[PDB]
Amino acid sequence: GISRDNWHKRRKTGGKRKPYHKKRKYELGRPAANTKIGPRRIHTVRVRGGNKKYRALRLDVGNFSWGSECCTRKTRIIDVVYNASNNELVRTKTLVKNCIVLIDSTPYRQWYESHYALPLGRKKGAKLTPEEEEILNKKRSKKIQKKYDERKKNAKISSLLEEQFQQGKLLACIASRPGQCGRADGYVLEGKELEFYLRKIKARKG
Amino acid sequence: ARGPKKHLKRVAAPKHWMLDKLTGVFAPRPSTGPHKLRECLPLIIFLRNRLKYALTGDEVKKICMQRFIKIDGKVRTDITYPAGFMDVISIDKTGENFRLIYDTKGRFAVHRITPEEAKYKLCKVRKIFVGTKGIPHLVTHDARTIRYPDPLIKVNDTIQIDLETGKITDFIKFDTGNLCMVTGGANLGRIGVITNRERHPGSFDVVHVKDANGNSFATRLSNIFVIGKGNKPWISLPRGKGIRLTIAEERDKRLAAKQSSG
Amino acid sequence: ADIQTERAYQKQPTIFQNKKRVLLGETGKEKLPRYYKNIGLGFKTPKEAIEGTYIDKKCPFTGNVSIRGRILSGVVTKMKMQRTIVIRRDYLHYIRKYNRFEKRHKNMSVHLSPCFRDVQIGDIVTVGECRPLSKTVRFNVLKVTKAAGTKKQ
RNA sequence: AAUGUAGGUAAGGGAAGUCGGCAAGCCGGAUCCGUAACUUCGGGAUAAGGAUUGGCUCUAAGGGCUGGGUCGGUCGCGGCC
RNA sequence: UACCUGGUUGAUCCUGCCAGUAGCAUAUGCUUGUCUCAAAGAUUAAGCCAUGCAUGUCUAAGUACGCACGGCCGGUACAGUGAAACUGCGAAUGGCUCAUUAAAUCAGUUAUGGUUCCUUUGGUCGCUCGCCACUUGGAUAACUGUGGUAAUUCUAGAGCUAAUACAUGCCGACGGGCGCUGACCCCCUUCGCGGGGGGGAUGCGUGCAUUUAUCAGUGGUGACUCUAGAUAACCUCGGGCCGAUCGCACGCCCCCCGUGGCGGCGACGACCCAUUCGAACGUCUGCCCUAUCAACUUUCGAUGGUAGUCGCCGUGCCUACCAUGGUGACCACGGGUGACGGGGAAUCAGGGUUCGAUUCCGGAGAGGGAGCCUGAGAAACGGCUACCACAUCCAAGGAAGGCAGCA
RNA sequence: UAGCGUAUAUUAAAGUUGCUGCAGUUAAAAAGCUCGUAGUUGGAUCUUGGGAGCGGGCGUCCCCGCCCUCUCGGCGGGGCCCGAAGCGUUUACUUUGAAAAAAUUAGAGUGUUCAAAGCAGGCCCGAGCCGCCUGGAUACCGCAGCUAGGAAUAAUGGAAUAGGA
RNA sequence: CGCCGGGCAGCUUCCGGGAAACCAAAGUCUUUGGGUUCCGGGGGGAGUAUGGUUGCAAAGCUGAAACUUAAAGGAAUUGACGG
RNA sequence: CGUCGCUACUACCGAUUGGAUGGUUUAGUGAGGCCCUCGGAUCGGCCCCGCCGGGGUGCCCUGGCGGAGCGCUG
Ligand SMILES: [Mg+2]
Ligand SMILES: [Mg+2]
Ligand SMILES: [Mg+2]
Ligand SMILES: [Mg+2]
Ligand SMILES: [Mg+2]
Ligand SMILES: [Mg+2]
Ligand SMILES: [Mg+2]
Ligand SMILES: [Mg+2]
Ligand SMILES: [Mg+2]
Ligand SMILES: [Mg+2]
Ligand SMILES: [Mg+2]
Ligand SMILES: [Mg+2]
Ligand SMILES: [Mg+2]
Ligand SMILES: [Mg+2]
Ligand SMILES: [Mg+2]
Ligand SMILES: [Mg+2]
Ligand SMILES: [Mg+2]
Ligand SMILES: [Mg+2]
Ligand SMILES: [Mg+2]
Ligand SMILES: [Mg+2]
Repeated sequence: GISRDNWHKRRKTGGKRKPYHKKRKYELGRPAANTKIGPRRIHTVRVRGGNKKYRALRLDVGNFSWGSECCTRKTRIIDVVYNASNNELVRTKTLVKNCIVLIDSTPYRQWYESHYALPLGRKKGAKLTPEEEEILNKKRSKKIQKKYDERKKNAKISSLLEEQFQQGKLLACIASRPGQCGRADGYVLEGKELEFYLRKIKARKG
Repeated sequence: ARGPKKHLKRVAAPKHWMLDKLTGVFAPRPSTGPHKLRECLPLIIFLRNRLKYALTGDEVKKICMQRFIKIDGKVRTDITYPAGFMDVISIDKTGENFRLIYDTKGRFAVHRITPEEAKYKLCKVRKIFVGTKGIPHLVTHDARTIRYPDPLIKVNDTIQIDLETGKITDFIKFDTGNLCMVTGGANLGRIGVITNRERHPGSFDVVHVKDANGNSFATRLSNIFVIGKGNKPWISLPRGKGIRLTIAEERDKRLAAKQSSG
Repeated sequence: ADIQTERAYQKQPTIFQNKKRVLLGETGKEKLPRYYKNIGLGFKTPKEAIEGTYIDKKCPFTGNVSIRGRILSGVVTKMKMQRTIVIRRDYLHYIRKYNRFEKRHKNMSVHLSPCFRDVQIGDIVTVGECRPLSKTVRFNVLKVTKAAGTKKQ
């Protein structure tokens, strides 16, 4: 089948190599997983040594870590916005190891209010009062308020992440390899990497 | 081949097994175990060619299946079990104990030991790693691993494993001036004292060893088993005290023995 | 030039860049920490590798490669490839029948880190074996010595 | 209607018709490959031979114009150093 | 034993070849009394094969309601011997041959800090707080019966019956501890505020394996982005572990009592770690003849970079975007080989020249190619699928092939 | 001589492939001549002599002793000592050591009835030996790779716009 | 009339070599190694066939095999013969 | 010594857009396996629930025919 051998290639000098054996099993290849976005679909394949590999054919959720805030949440992937290897992968919305995607910012927002007690992503407020009124006040005691206003001082978020939270979608880079582990873990883009990828997307379109 | 080999040709067997050429085509092919097949002594040839307790493989199979052969304090029924270096072979029905030690010519000799000495065993630690929950471990020259060792024990030192418990009672550091034994190569079977250790980063360390008679040799670090605290061995040495003597002073010893016996 | 000359973002995987810019940190300017390691065997990591900005995943000092195996030497022949050069090793092959030698050579493609900038044709490079970096590359330049130069007229 | 003049089509065969492939038919544009003998070395050569070609939705590449100021130390919300 | 002799001339010194001479290694001819070893369809045809055999396997310790035998000791789940069959393991070793193969195989050296690993051996298996457990559900073999085809180690329908097969799934440890969240309370500088700490009800996660991201720096390397810690979370319905298993003698506690709780020796089993057998791809150096083969490689990967895909893993292995490289008179590239490579064999002053199909190691192949299931391990051929060439039976509807295994 | 002849491949003879080790006026043979790149080969020169008791006997022989530096000398503060760091170049070379499968080759031992072989075997036994002593060596294994001594020979470099120690 | 150096040579010599003719190089060679280039391997077929390449052409360079043959050759000696 | 004539043998050139047998390949067609996206011949569970039933007491603990809930599912 698909072979991963080295003896089908030309020599470094450019000469043609002649195979001294037919294709062996251990030097095989398998078709690409081509992980798309959709309801979960994972196929188990048996690999060398009897071990197991997960072809994620379709994925919709993944575990992404903020990093700066050390907040790691299982969120939902919306779509793929950029891919360094191929633009066709972006067009087909294929999830690969290094493609950057749009993920839901809802769990990170909720953790931000539950940990810092600051609005994030809200425009004018007074829209979810039966829940956010509890979290703004908490009618808490002196020691708890001392902890919270101790944590208020370093509650600064970059304007880029703030705009993304206003839009409701963060953009994050995958780190795992779907089609090998069957999942789409990753990390939220922030800082100079975020600026670089934003400029790349803007140059691509707009 | 399409998989692992499970045959061993008679002429391709290890030289120290002392097998001949005309008995047959195949060799015991020892099963997998604590020691590599190159430096192991399978029980079939130990009980057929060394002790002559059995004349054939079927007879040694009967001896093993009657559950008299005890290796390291445990009954082993495998006909081709790889014994290996300094594992105690205990036979209680006839009441003798064997310690498997190389002779001066790099071959496993028939060394008989007392039961109170057979109760223990020396091991050479091969690696030390910390595992989960921060638990130190210790893997010896056998396949034997143990937990919670003395933190002073480092790599390629010697430990005193007493049988029936598997625990450590004492240990010898790998230090200059300690009695050792060469477990591979040309100098196999030579007892001497660690005199020097030169280390080559990215390669094999070379240790220089002098015996009792003053003959100095050297070998790679992986071939050294520390056997004594300074100069007293912790075990009983075989005949010749592991002193390799040349053919010139072997021939006249043979002549003197013949003259005495005649 | 700038280090972001690729479609992807070039960074060292070990260093975390986004260390929570807050009021206690006077921004700016806080220099980005660099990842480097000593490779052992007596080789010293160059100061350019210490305080450079280049990103090279195949650099022996600032990359994910471990030097193990054979340490050998060669003479630089061409520098026409990206981040890698070809070197020539000259040796004498013994021919028993005539009791004489035979002048032979082999060309090796080795990876050259950006930490070595003053590299010219004819310089003597000590290289060390690593894992296969490409189809024909298995060695990294660890040390560079000039060929009776160190001065330009 | 015949016969004609001009234009088409025709199963199966494929020049057996005829002085003779006359006439008709086949091929044909462009792109990508690939091209022999011979030769006055220029050619032969579009040799020969092969593949592709629509519609729709996109993606990349190939350019041109301006402006890049560190500022009220100030008055010709503007100007000279 | 570092060796020569005849032949050009009328005759002589030479050059020079022819011929002689000795060994071994194939065949052949003639001859052949004894005895000990011993090669043996390699050379041509890796050409074609009738027939027969060459891989099967059960201990007390997975499943016996076959009468196929049999102790019954006779009112009892199962005495025992056990066919068949399910399950498990093996069948990837061995054996044969040398067609392919010219930096390829292979030899020595070194690495895998770039990988997988059945089995053996040794660790680990109450670390996890979460109306069956004195034991859960269904099916299927073997077996009875009804058949079909000319045929096969072909099988269908119907009816039963098991599990260490296939599934499902608790209790116990288990009291809690730890980390967040914190109702509120208390001791507090007390003072009109701030207070510095103690407790804490209610909630959320806790173990190993996996996949991410982050922090710090118990042991180890020459050198980890090592190992081990800590935090945030994930943990894939063709979805990890956290035992619904089997024998051997049988014994201890009885307060509560009187039917329960306990116990030893094993076997099987496991996620993971280590070890063993290895395997796979790599590093350096080394191969015969040929220039009437001097320039090759590169659209269709050639050399390198970046990011991925795939693979057990490192890598143009493949894809996308870039760069224009890479190899050669130190013989590239191409061609030939009556080339498997090596350990070795013949010959023997020294140096060499030839031979290694051939019993040991490594490789490759099973008529030629190609593609796969299973399994730890096969691109297996005494496994399957298809095509080509041969070729068997046929009732012409189909069915079955692979001796470069032993004969 | 129970073997011998013949054919063929190959080896020695063949110093008729010549590295050792052939020839090239006339026997076969040096290009018509010169330049010239790869290749091959390249002049001389840098430490010699003087010392002490062991000493191929100062026995004016000479086993031979030689009359690198700096760092905790492991017997923050002793002379009772010898370990951590580097080499005032890099190599070739030479010697040593390691690691180099077995069989085969050479070769040790062993009366296979001798030998080719094989890896065995031998001592007593008065009969009770309710058994004793051994062997299964060693050498070679090219080239390449590793280690430690030596520094003649050969290559290679250090300070010249001093950008030197 | 001499001396020196580089040349064209000559005479002579038991330096030595060589099969000898002869050669102060054709010597310093079994007492075999200063460095290096080209090139021969019995006589024919044959410098032929074919391929390549150069040339306007004539031709030049590179360059086989089948087959055939026991000698072909070199230097010297004696004789015979010589328009 | 060479031409010419006769007889053998060996090669060479040569129209025949000669012939045969191998090998490597372009292009076209393309079996089969594997992967993906569908597909759904069948086989089971829940909702059974036209009903007799029912016991802590028309309010079922269910011991079965039976329609089929004409759905949810594997
Ligand atoms: Mg027609
Ligand atoms: Mg037609
Ligand atoms: Mg006609
Ligand atoms: Mg006609
Ligand atoms: Mg016409
Ligand atoms: Mg034409
Ligand atoms: Mg189209
Ligand atoms: Mg298995
Ligand atoms: Mg062959
Ligand atoms: Mg062979
Ligand atoms: Mg073999
Ligand atoms: Mg095969
Ligand atoms: Mg096959
Ligand atoms: Mg010969
Ligand atoms: Mg000659
Ligand atoms: Mg001549
Ligand atoms: Mg030159
Ligand atoms: Mg010189
Ligand atoms: Mg010369
Ligand atoms: Mg000739």
